[PDB]
Amino acid sequence: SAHHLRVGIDVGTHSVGLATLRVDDHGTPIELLSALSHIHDSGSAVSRVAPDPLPGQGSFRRAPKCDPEFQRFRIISIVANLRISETKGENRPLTADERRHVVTFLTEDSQADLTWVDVAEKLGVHRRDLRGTRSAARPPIDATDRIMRQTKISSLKTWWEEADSEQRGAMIRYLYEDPTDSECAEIIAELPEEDQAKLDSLHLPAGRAAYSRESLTALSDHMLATTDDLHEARKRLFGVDDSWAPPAEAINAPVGNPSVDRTLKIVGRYLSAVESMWGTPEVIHVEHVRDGFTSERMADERDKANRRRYNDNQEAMKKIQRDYGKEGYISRGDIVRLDALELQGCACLYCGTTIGYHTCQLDHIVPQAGPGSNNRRGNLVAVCERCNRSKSNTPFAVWAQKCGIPHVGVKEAIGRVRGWRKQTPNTSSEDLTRLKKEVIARLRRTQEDPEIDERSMESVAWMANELHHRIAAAYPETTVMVYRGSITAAARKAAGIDSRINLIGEKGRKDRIDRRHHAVDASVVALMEASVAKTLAERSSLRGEQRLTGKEQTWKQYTGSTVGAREHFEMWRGHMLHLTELFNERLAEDKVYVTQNIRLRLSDGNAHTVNPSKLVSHRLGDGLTVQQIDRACTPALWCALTREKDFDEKNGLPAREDRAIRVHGHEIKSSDYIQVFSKRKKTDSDRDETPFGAIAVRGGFVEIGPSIHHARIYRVEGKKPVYAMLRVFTHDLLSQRHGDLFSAVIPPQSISMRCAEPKLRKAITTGNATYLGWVVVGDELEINVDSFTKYAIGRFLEDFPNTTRWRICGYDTNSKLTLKPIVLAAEGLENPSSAVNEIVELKGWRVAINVLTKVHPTVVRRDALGRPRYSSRSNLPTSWTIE
Ligand SMILES: [Mg+2]
Ligand SMILES: [Mg+2]
Ligand SMILES: [Mn+2]
Ligand SMILES: [Mn+2]
Ligand SMILES: [Zn+2]
Repeated sequence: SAHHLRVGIDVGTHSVGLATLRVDDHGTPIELLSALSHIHDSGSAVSRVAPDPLPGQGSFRRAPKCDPEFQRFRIISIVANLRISETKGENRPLTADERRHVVTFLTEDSQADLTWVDVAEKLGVHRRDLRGTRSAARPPIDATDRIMRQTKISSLKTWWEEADSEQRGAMIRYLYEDPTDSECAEIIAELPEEDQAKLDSLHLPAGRAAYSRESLTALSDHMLATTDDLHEARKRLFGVDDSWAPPAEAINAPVGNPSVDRTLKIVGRYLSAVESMWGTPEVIHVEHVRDGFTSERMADERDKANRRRYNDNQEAMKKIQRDYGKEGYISRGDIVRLDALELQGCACLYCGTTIGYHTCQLDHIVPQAGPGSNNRRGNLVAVCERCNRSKSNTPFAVWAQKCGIPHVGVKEAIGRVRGWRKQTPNTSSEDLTRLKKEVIARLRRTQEDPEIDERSMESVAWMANELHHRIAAAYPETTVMVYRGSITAAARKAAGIDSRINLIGEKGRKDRIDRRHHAVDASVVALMEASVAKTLAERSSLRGEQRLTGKEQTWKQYTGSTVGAREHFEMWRGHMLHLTELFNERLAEDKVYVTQNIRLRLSDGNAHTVNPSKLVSHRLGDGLTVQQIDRACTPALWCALTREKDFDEKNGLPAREDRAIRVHGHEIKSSDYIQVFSKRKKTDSDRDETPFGAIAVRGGFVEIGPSIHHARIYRVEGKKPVYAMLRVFTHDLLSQRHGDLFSAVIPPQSISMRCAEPKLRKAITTGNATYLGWVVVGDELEINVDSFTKYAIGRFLEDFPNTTRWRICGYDTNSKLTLKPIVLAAEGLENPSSAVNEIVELKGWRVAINVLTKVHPTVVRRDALGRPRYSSRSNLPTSWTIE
């Protein structure tokens, strides 16, 4: 019996923090059931898409959500839920005409950021007269269209700007799944090569719709012509009944985006495990990543762009410092006022009078109901003292209607805004155009911005909505929130717990070095309440205001405007404190896990082509050395050479002129030439060159270096017991793909054996090697590192002692494993050593298998919750100690 389970999921670009919390009836955290960081491991085809499940439509393929027709359908169906109250008792739906005007309005600009107050103003009603508003907290947009207009791919964006609906839809369908039309890729091939290269970085809205384009269009057209919502429209158009409902995609249904997809697998599996183990969660909270899990490369692009941002803003602060002799702290208000003055040409936007840096004041065009204001650049203007004093907390249009001040009006103000020009080198006309559009829009506004609520912190990113949809579908008795990525750091600061967590590192650099911080973030998000989300968002808004004034900030004192709000907030701070207690407790138990999936399937995967290296020819009659023989171009050749009666394990094949072997039927004589793999200049000698992983292909050979599936750990029996390993190449398992990979036979003529340690080869051929168990890259080793005080590793342990948990990152040689610390994140190293940087960041800890096994480390295998797995009935990989 469990009262309340709260699950928290902290989405990252390379990780997913996962936490499960138990709280009492009052919300006090009583037990941290789970806390881990899951690190990511970096026509006869399509359509294989499910058909439309609506009756009569089953011959049509379900449309992807990025299809313009789906975006349109989604907007329309959301608008078809909107209601208008003309009388305090009853609420009527929007008429067809109103619906058309609204949908037109919402699709004018996919890039416009609107609230429902905007829609209420378009409709000609008060905001409070508008109902039926995840339930869309904000108005919908054509996400696909916004993406196409924001892409950095010039030519594509241009083409998309240049019309039209049919062409747009066709192109999206082309880019997403269907190569046809023939119009594309002529349009695509016409595009510059650099852009055509960039094309794979384009991330259309993910998801598969429940219906086909045909049905989407039908339902849309219908809902736009009537007062029916989606339910009714389905009944009337298709005949289905009240109970009819389309299935939703599973959480882990692939969307074609690597990081997103592994995130989805992690989330789905975790939630399954949680519900199975402890029961159905009361709450599932998610902190989305903003921004964003489009890629790691695109994320690094956003990071570089953020560098650019930071530096140019810093340059702005410097400019104010040298231009105005500004002393000390330079507010966002000083910066904005200056920018506005330059833009408005030193004139009040409201009345036109001349202003300067001393005389001008900054105003919010539209006031915001309740605490705080909307602090967007587009809601800020430079104003004279008189206009600002007169306007007060009133919207500009309302104020201007009866201010009776000369040259003050919406028309005059918009006229001024249209006159704005760049005034800066290499500044985008795009951003300026957006800015002018926004300003004019707000100049027309006759209603306040809406008060901040519990949804102000909700993420509006497409993938956030899709994730919400999926989890809520999979857990229909559970409330689901997907917040914006800024909420955990806000929460931690506001509760004052950011320095109380016993994580590795010091409080508190920018980036964190302990990978367990994701588990913290998850725990925190699971604890989030509506009232607290509201309060936090308000505190941020206030902070923005006071930052625009430049004066002393008081927002930290704000913990709610009502009594219940402040009660909730204080209570919550108590809960955060308890959660800190629980987390540190669990950290002491070493039960805040750091996990990573291990790869057990064969590489898909080796189909890619490399430039074939030249094979070297040797006259068979001149004899061969063991090294030359071991690099024979085919295993059958190797067999032929080692089968020879005068073959010597040390001296290879002696020179003979009467030699004759048979390789796959063909006869090879002393005067004939056999081929071997070589990485030496052919003008050199390969008599002593040792064998390396390679396969023969058309025109020579290729190296299968990294392409290793697993390593089998053998104990060569002593005397002096000697541990060794066999790196099994993916190539050597293909024939037995459909079987047990870890028990499949690896013959002596295999390239794997031939590339193994000679001692191990000999041990295996003579039944002197004992199979201990297998490992793969990604596997976790628990190691006693007391005996390692020498070299780079020891110097690393001087700074990070008792670092016992390591991950296999590759096989350095045929006898050396490459390890890196699991709990530590390279992205949080502040001026490290050379040893620390070598172990963590660069080469890693490269350690001989014998040396490593001497301390008897343990291969650790973990389940869906991160817990060590020692036995399994499902024949899943279990943990084992290397003895
Ligand atoms: Mg004002
Ligand atoms: Mg306000
Ligand atoms: Mn986060
Ligand atoms: Mn995180
Ligand atoms: Zn003025």
